[PDB]
Amino acid sequence: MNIFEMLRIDEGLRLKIYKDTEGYYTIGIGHLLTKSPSLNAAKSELDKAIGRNCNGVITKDEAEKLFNQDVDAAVRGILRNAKLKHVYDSLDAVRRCALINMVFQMGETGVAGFTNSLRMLQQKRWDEAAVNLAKSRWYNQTPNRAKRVITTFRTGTWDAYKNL
Repeated sequence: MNIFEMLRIDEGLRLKIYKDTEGYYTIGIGHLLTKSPSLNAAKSELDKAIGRNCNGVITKDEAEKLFNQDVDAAVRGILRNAKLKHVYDSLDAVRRCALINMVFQMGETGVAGFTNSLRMLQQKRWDEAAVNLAKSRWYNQTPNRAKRVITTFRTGTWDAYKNL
């Protein structure tokens, strides 16, 4: 398993504009288009993103393109963020994937707000940190996903995704 396989399990694949768990306009593999309520604003962003007139729908190919950019941006974001980079560099390969997943879903800013858990992950207090991450809006809103990410940080293995 790798970051891409992991995220594609968590996000799914949709070739037509759809709404987030949050009600936001998205397409592809978890690519948010706009937080705005108009499908029209969403369509506009989509064509902007792809470089063609999509009319709300893209090919697999385009979805994968967006996905590659999004993963790259996530990693780059981690590396540029002081807070983030420190934890990242401290982690093993599997756990690094769990931090990337969080950043992909919630953004740099969002993850950097998990101050206490980040501290615990740095210290390698896996069990403590798993308990602390669960105390969040994130876990309450998308529990099955948060819990896969969480077991990932807890164990350092891919077991949560083997099922899936």
